[PDB]
Amino acid sequence: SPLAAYEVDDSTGYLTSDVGGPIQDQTSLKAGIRGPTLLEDFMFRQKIQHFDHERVPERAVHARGAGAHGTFTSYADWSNITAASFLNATGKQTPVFVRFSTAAGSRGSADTARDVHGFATRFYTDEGNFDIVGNNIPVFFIQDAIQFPDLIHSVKPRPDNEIPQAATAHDSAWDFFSQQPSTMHTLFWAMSGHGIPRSYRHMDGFGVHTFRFVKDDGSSKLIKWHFKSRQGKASLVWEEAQVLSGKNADFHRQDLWDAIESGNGPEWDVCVQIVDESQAQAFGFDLLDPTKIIPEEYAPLTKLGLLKLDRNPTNYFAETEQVMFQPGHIVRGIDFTEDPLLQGRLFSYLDTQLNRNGGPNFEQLPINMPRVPIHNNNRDGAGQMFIHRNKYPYTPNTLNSGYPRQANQNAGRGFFTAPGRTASGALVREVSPTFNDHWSQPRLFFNSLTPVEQQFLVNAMRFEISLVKSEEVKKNVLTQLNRVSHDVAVRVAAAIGLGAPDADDTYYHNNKTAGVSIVGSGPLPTIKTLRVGILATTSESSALDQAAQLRTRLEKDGLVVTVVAETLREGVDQTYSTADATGFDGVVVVDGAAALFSSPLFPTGRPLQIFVDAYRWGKPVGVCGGKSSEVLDAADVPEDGDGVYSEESVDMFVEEFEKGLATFRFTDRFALDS
Amino acid sequence: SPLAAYEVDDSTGYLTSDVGGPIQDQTSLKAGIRGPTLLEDFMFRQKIQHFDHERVPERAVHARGAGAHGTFTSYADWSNITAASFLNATGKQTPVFVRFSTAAGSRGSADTARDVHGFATRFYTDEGNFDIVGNNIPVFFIQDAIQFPDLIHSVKPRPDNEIPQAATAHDSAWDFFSQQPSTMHTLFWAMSGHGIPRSYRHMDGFGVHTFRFVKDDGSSKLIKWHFKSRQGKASLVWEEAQVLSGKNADFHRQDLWDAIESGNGPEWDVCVQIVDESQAQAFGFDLLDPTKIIPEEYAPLTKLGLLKLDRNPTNYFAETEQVMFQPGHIVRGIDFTEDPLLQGRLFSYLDTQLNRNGGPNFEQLPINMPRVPIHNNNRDGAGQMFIHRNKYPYTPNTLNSGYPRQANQNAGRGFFTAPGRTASGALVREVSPTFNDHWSQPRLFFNSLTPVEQQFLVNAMRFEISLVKSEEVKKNVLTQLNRVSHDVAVRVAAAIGLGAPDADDTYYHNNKTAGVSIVGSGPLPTIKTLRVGILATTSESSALDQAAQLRTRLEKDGLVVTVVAETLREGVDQTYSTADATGFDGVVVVDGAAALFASSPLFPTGRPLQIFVDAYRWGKPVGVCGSEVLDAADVPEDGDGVYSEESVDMFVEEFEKGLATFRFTDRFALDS
Amino acid sequence: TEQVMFQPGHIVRGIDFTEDPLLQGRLFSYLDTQLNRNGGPNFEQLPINMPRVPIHNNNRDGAGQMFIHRNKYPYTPNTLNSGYPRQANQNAGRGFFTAPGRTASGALVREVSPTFNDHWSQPRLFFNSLTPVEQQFLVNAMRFEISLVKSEEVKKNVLTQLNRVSHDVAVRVAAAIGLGAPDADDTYYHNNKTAGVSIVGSGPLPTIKTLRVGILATTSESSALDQAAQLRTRLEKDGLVVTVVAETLREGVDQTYSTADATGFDGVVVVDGAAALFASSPLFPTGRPLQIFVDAYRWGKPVGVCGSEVLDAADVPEDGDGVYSEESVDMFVEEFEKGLATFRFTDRFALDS
Ligand code: HDD
Ligand code: HDD
Ligand SMILES: [Ca+2]
Ligand SMILES: [Ca+2]
Repeated sequence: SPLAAYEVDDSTGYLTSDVGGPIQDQTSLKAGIRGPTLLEDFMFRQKIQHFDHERVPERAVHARGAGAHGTFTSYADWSNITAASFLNATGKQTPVFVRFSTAAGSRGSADTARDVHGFATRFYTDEGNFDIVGNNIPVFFIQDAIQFPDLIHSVKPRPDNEIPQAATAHDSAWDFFSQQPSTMHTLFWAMSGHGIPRSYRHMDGFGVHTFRFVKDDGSSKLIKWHFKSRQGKASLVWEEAQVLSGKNADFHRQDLWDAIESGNGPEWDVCVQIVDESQAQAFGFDLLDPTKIIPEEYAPLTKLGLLKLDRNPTNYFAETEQVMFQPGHIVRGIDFTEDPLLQGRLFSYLDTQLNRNGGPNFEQLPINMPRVPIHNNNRDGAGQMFIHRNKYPYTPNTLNSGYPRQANQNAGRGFFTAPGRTASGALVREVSPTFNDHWSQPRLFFNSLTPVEQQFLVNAMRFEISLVKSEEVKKNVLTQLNRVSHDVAVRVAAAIGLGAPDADDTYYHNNKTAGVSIVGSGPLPTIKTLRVGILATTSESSALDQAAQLRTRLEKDGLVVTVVAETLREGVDQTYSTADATGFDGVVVVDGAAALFSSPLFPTGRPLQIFVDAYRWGKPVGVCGGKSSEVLDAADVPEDGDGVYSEESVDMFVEEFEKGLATFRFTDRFALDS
Repeated sequence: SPLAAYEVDDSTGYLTSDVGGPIQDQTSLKAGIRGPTLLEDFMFRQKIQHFDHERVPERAVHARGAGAHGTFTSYADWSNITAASFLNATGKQTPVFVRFSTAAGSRGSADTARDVHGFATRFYTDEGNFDIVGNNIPVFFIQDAIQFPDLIHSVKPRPDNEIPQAATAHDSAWDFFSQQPSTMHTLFWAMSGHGIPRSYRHMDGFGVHTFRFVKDDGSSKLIKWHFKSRQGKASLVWEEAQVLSGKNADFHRQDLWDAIESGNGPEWDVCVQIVDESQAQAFGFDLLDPTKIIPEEYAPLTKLGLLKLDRNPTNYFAETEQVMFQPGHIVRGIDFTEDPLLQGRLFSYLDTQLNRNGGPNFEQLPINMPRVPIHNNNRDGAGQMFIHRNKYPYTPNTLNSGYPRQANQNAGRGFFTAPGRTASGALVREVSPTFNDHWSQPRLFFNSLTPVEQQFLVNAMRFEISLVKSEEVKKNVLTQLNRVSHDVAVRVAAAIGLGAPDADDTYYHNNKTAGVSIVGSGPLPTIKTLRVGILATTSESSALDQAAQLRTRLEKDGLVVTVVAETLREGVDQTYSTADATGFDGVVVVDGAAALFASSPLFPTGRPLQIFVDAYRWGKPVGVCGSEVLDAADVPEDGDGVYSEESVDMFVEEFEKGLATFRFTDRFALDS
Repeated sequence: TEQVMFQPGHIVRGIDFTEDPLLQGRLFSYLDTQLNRNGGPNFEQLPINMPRVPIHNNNRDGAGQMFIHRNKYPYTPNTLNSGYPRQANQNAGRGFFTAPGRTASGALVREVSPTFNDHWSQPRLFFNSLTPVEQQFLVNAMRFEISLVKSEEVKKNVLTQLNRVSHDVAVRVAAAIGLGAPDADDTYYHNNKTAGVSIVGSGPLPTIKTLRVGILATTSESSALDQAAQLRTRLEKDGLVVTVVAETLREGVDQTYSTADATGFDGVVVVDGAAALFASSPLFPTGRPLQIFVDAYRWGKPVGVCGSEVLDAADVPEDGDGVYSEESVDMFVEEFEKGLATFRFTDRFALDS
């Protein structure tokens, strides 16, 4: 355990104050048995003061989130492309901590809000902490860090009433999007299934920005980070995400926790696209522009190593809440580029920790500490935990023999700015005209989605735009969408009873790019951890027998089985009253239970509703035992439908059903615009 | 008042720094058009620093909530029972600010979580700010403030993984409840419809503690505060609340904002039960015990005045997020009691504002300022907004001519402790044996609910307890429930696959008390603000006509009407895609839309029918204006709260009565 | 040093508070004020504030949380962590307990006990217990401070109070500020004394180790530096801190006249080979060597010459108590060391009539 040294055990012993005096904490000291409480009660005041000051400010963005520890392992010695120590040998291992998050919502908002998602990774390297502060979407809304508060104010709740929570579905957000067309690319990503991932484990991570890899000889190359999930890509459908938000606000954090606890820690290949400095404007856009991806067709991925998360935190506040990432945590071998979005982030993440931590010594929190010695002349500040021996903390000095020594390209493995970097020209507050095409790449993205995937996106837009009250804003939205795709503008316009403006083909094209579609990404490469709900009954001892046999067979392949019945007993995990289709990736009814499909024990129609919801949301569904038509007919589920199963044999049922879990969603169950 | 002076108007003008220098804020200053950002870009740094520091710590409890401004009006000169100046004349008006809230969830959690709810009121009186920091439930979980962090740690999410959000449905909470039986009374309230109110306007407010009214002659009486809703009592059903938590986390704050904007600001009668000091132990329990109510049968309510909320905040953060209530905000004519829960609160609320505000001058925030001058020798501290002219801020002084003067019972209308209060005995960390009955009052409360209401409470317990992993915790919970009621313990245990322990009759009894039932409180006294969803279609011009006709008729009665159809157009407010039954108090299908109730790319499969079916299942009044539909929905034509007409005027008379009835509880199954 | 955060609330079993209303309120203040200094609630985790025994409690979170707590059920009463941490009290776990004999009774009052009302008799007790020159120093401190008070009204109010302690004090202080003392008011006068409160009457110092001796010398005489060095050897062996002062630094010289002052020494010795300096240089301000000797004398310190027209130049009587003049190194050291123990020669200070 990485932070063992800082752990506090309270599995034995007597209660003490923070200064080690044994005390009690259950009754206040009073003047008489029915008397007033005394000011001299220090036991009361120390305990309540602590409680009164437990909270710290939530993160200004990405407030809602969850973390875990793991390991990164290098696949090679990468000295040919970078000086980075953590990448300098085959099999070299570095501890990591990753936090995943939504972006807009406060603490306590729902995991399954439609949003961009954070994917922030710390590498505790032998040459310092290196953070990659990424998202699950490869492009960002805006092209200059200075616009960040405008973006965030617009998508956060309206500031008179603080409504709506964790949602872009309101006037101000769509007003900003329509007035600031740079937003289109990330908007199209967020309106796709990427806005509602099935789990943190089923999404990728992106650094977003172009960075540099820098070799010990000072030469550099431009890179993009892509963490490719070994679990596959998967999304919720919108209606499902909505119900989930209410039934289980903690869905993603629970999923991550459970996967780690079961020995199924999630994995990513940590990859880069690498290109030459000379290619900054070779691909049809500017590599300094964070609203653009490099299509995989122009630059393939190099797999650098393996990321695995395999240990849950011990105390969430101490580790997950207090972790303070910074793109300023950089190491020798890596450098920045002149992406004006990146440039401004460097400032913000150092400054914002003062707010969260309330003092300048936030790097001393166990979770933020490096795993190597610290030698500098930083001193004092509130919460100072070190006792510095060096009483001459200035450079240059002779009284401490010139120590600490300066580190740079030539001595002490110092960080150094890529020495080939230059600047030229007037000092300006001007936008590069190379940043000006806001629409071709959103269109490239939309073109790369399958037909049913494009429908889902259009439906997300119809959902949100329909909730915009201002007809002017709605009209301005259609103006921007129409620049990406006339068809999209027409189909969205239809839901809101406006007309799309006439086609404007300046940025239309039919090009496609690999690796961005969820629905087209193939069956999941593993079904371990997926959830199967077996709907059963206590009326029939045969229903519970089938359920037990099924459980045994599914659990063997690492599926997480929940048997549902009217009441709990041995072998039944959940009651119908607490069960919901959003709790499962697949739903099986045992034919012993056919009769269920009114009780004081659950709402009217609940068992059927679970099956029907599962079907409507595209999940694999079936009946096990041999008698199926009663259940399937009651549900209106066709017996020959794709992803609908019926077998007497447990072994045979499970083999078919398991293919359906891998396929994950049966998209033919969703209507398309004609 | 101190608020208008601090309002900032940005509807015209050029962008400036915080020091008034005109600037831009859209592009960073760079060394060349594709170059690095410059450190000398002060426009960038001031803007991003402000953004970086926007957040403040959320409240330690009641982090999720919403506020409004209003007025309190006194009904009489109450000098006969209290010296309090805000109650000293018929018609005397005092501005107020109220914040409502849940209790356990963090600031972005759903309004409709099952919880105790806060109801905190500030009266900006002419003798200082007076706060009554209350809840929608009259009793609290614990009997000593020192246990507050134990309660809160147990109910809040498990601290290794921070799961679950805004919910008592987990092991630790039920472990605490079953180990600390004082919790039983508040537990039964929170497991009732009181844990899931229909709105902030449809719940009452309670001070919880016994306080004193003190007269200018020094005599005192014991009081309980009860804010009685003029809107009536109403709850959601649990399944509804769960769906609402996902479809509209902002449901209660939205409901409050909308009511105020439409000129339907909610009202309460501010009442007290008043009893003599001699009655502290006269009613069969201790009035110092915050887990106990005084039954209305023993002490009727006196109406003191009218509380109305009628103006929304201008900036949520500055007013609602920053309001810092304290029970230590007391005025002459009120005093504390030796309730060990109240006692410790007085410490906590002063201290915790240091955490939220980051400095000691939090009473200077406009929302926290009083409406009368301030004279004291408090000085300096971070964020000091005053420039004090008195250069001799110590007492006693001659250099400032002995000012400010000390105020007390005799001089300057000072606050004074009720002079009859005494203390006697050993200095002890002991619980009074008078506090020891943890079970009789929860039973009193349970007995006072209707059968269906009792069933909802059993079902809420079945739901939560079935989620507790630990078999030993579940057994311990049954032990405690059994001491309140054997029948509750039997019926709860049936769902969780355990046997209830044998009846222990020590605290059983069959007494009832008035005014605690929601289902029993009769029809709503008003239907203004209630929501009607009219389900229509763009496919038939008739359907849209019917909807428009119903709309004009319902709207005249102060009902909020939403016409729902496949796509938006003139006449249509919402699409089926965004519509849910949780958005309505009543649902009407116009028969021209019959066809929708048997696929489209414009909405999920079965959505129109599901809205009607959910609405019915949740006990709402439902109707068809103009057989196909009710049959599709499995809704019996003869059922109460089911309306079938052709005549719009008649439909309206009948449906409006159903909205007052509010819920049709006969649609919910009972235990055998 | 800067971060240590003391509290009278840091108490242990076997000690308890009393109902002293000054102590009572301090208990509140020291806990609260650490929030201001530390900027967060985890100030007891600063290394200087940490205890030297394990900590077991349910305090959690807060800005600057440096622990990682393993108990995931931090509430009492619990079964999920087996009831740990356990309550400590008089009969379990060596808990702190309030003295069980303590009681309270009566009205809840904002009243001062009448037993507190005598504000003047103990001030008089203290004053009575000081030696005559000690009483003079105190009168002179008050003369100094009160003479700086602008308000005539405050000065008169001050004399009123001083007079309730001692009419003589009020008379002598009044003399310096040009007002008349009010008439004697003997309510609280008495002649009683108490042991252990006087500094001057507390006897010679029990040790002279650490005390500072300034040896004023010259670079112009090799004899002067020789004498200095010889004294140094002797004095240093007795634990005294010796500083040889001359016009410029060099081997054996610690401090120039320019940076030297009498406040830097408990005793001052002139090596007679340096008599010339005591009679202008760009190396120190005019008359510096003499001024040091003169200040040391006027402030009551043991002063000496080792090798006596210096004493004339300094107007110091050869026969005065705590004035030394010997050519014998050993004899001088011996006598001068007795002077350092005596510490101050109080006969050098003028007294009121
Ligand atoms: C100049 C302001 C600014 C800009 C332009 C961005 N961010 Fe940021 N980000 C912040 C300012 C910020 C912040 C206010 O500084 C936060 C809040 C808490 C923190 O540590 O930094 C933050 C938090 C934060 C987190 C949560 C980290 C955690 O889990 O603790 C993630 C994943 C990101 N951001 C990712 C991004 C990505 C992928 C961006 C576009 C490429 C981006 N941010 C642009
Ligand atoms: C000793 C600790 C303690 C105890 C025993 C209680 N509370 Fe409390 N309460 C707090 C400590 C606290 C607090 C930590 O001090 C809060 C958090 C933010 C604040 O201003 O005070 C608070 C917040 C708070 C709020 C939110 C006020 C707002 O909207 O800003 C309400 C309505 C209540 N409480 C009501 C109660 C009631 C009805 C209680 C039982 C009779 C109660 N509290 C017991
Ligand atoms: Ca808005
Ligand atoms: Ca738990």
